[PDB]
Amino acid sequence: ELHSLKAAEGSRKVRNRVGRGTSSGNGKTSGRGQKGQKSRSGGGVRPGFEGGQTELFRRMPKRGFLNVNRKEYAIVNLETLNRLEDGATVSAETLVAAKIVKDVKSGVKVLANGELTAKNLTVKVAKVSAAAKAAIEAAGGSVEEA
Amino acid sequence: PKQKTHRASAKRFKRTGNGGLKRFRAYTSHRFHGKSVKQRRQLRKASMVSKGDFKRIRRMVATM
Amino acid sequence: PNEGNEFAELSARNLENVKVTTANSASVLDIVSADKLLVVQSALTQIEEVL
RNA sequence: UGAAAUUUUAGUACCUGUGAAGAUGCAGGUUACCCGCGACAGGACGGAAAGACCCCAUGGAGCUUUACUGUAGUUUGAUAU
RNA sequence: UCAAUGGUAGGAGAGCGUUCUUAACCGCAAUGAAGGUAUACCGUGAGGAGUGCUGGAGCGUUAAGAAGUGAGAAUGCCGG
RNA sequence: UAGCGGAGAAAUUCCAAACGAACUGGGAGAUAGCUGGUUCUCUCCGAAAUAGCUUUAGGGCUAGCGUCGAAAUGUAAGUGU
RNA sequence: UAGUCGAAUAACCUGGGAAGGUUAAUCAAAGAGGGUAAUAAUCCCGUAGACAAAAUAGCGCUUAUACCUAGCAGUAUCCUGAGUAGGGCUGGACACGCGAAAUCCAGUUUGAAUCCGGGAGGACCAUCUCCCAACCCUAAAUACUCCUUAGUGACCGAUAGUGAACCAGUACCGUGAGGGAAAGGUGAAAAGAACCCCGAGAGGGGAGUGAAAUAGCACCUGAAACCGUGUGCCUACAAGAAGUUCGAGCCCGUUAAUGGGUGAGAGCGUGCCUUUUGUAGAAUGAACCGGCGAGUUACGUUAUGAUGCGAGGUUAAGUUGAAGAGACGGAGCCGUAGGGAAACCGAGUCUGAAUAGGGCGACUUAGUAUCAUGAUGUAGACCCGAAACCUAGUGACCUAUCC
RNA sequence: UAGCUCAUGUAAAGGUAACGCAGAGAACUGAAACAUCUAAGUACCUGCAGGAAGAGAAAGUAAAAACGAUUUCGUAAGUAG
Repeated sequence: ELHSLKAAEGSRKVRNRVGRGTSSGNGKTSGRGQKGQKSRSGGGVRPGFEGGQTELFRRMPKRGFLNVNRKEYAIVNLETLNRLEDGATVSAETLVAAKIVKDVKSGVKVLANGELTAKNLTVKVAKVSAAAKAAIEAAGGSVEEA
Repeated sequence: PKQKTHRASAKRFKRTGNGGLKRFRAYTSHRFHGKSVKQRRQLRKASMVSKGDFKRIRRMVATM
Repeated sequence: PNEGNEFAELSARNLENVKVTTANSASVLDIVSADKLLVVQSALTQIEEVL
């Protein structure tokens, strides 16, 4: 197509040459109307501004300190167990060798949501919810948490 | 370089996925004499953020 | 080939239409440029191996 | 012999009105051969002077003070010498 | 066929022209490129070529990309 | 004798055709809710000049007021009579 | 650090000149590029390759030498880094603004233990982990170029590009610190106009020159404002944003066209810009003409599309390589359930005695990556703009003081 | 002894493109003003160095088996604070 290079839709359109001419104009104005703090250079206006009044967020109470020892388990559905059958010893090796999520929060967890297609018992976990322990442990599972 | 998240604004707010933000109540810290018995019954909890306001979210409370 | 022929290749730059290329030459400015080309018949393991 | 300031260009009259509310240029009406030349100042809100009067700017300087913060400096006490 | 088409700040869409684009496509050029000039054509517009003349070296196509990119106007500036 | 300074028969007087804060270089294209400027062509649609707050009143922030796109059309709401 | 060799062509047409057009032929590690009176592969420089340096500054390899190190069990006691750690106060840095404040480094003061030791583990007290300061040196991967070339350009073409293509930091200003300009092009080749005539001279005019003399020394090309000279029509009873529209009459004949140039006369007609509620303006501003002269990109987010694949998309940095591409590189990042401050729980979760209600939740159904466009945010961030602030430096010949 | 004299050793004074290190070190800004902060320990200034400099060998990090001097880049990520 090097004889007659052509472009398709959507990827291209004119970058709006704003600030020349008579038709769109916008160099006389740039959409703006003169004689105001809006009407000047810089674009200098802070976003959160109640007109010198304190802002919405500035009226907020200081709520809840944060546990430095906050740690989770990169929780997956049981719908990926619907993908893989059985994958005996369902573990992090099945998880990241399944390439579901690779950078994980150390353990693993499934939902009770997702379906009981799997058959294997020896699911190696750190912590699965007891709602899902009802599902798989009532559905031919064994608990191997950590 | 990056766009700096305001960490104290993040300490003001907490937003949900597929939904709005939770805003804790005003008035609820400093005096409690003149605020009513019913306002004590009800203003421990609080409602959500606005709709036509708060669009100055962008993007001062980015990705927290 | 990808063993690097050398005789049209240390030459034929004065042959005004000759474009010395390998499997390590692939672009669209490679091929849409000339549109007309000769092949070394190792083109399975010179084409398929990633493609 | 030979410049300066100067300005949308203009073959640029008068009255009475009108009008960002005082007309050369507009409406109505009047008088005026065409082009000059020497002197004069009523206009052309004449120039030259982004008002030095007043006002404003979250404007700045300078000054004053028992403004508030300070600073040096002055004077205690501790303490190594 | 019917209906619509005053329009400023506003917002949307689309197109023109300049220059560089190795690209190609593919020519012009001393019998005259570019550029200038007159021109009583065309194109809704921006704009486009025809001829006469100057003029004696680069320019045009197409299509697409990329842009220090579309000129009155500011005590704009510089030069006359 | 040199600028946070100097000089001073003292006015705020001068410090090289010249000063209530000198001149030169850098910070630093200081900054400027205030002035001016903004350049090719067309089509379509089409304003506000208000409420509330505000060291705010010649400025912002919402809301009312336009435009385009998308999701259905609260199963019609809209708008008349 | 001197350079050396280095291939491959002829004619015709045109023109002042061929490399241009035309006819043919060659070459091949050289059809990069530049000159040549006009565009060259074969005309030349060159180019690709292939050789060349004594002195020249080096780099690198081999050689014994150019010298100080090892393991090892046991533990007589010593050693192991004293005003040192520390403690007080005052500081500062560490993200750390005295704070719960770590930890380090200062001043000042006080002052250990020392191997059964001592230190750290964000006040701190025990258990555990690690280490051994208070002695000294350490290449490498990194930062930046005045410089030396080899160079490359979707750099730029004489207001640009360095202030400076030009004898530029020049002229010039100012005592000084400082500032700071303007300007390149004849023709291929000066072949630069012999001579002759006018003219005081210059300058002209003939001749001749050259392809060309409107080509004649600031010389290619030559607008534009300005001044002209000629030209067809009209105007010396007229008081106009200087116009239309119609048009008497005249003149001329064209991007061959229901031609043009006029224009008496006659109708109706308040220049352009910013601001404003409204300016025709006696509201600004513009002498004119030409040139320059202003919404970007760096990175980030959001929105909208385009494409790709899809609960799977995605490689960053880097490596490779021609500043190629491709390929490698999965480190990491996005989505793939949230609820609650948190403990935690979990398709439910929190709130609440509630399993009551309410709250957010799958119900409530796909994104990811890239591009592109708009807006965003840090960057002077659409520009033009002060009076200002501080640092560094210069200055007593004006003038004031003093000797 | 001070002090003085002689002799020997560029040593070494000095010129320096940019980068570095170390000391000394602001303001303007912005925070809609501003006294906290920021700007930045950046502008400047002085000294010390080389081709690079510093840089460095745990009196380290971390928190479980967890490694084993530094340095640069990406990440973590504007995450913790």
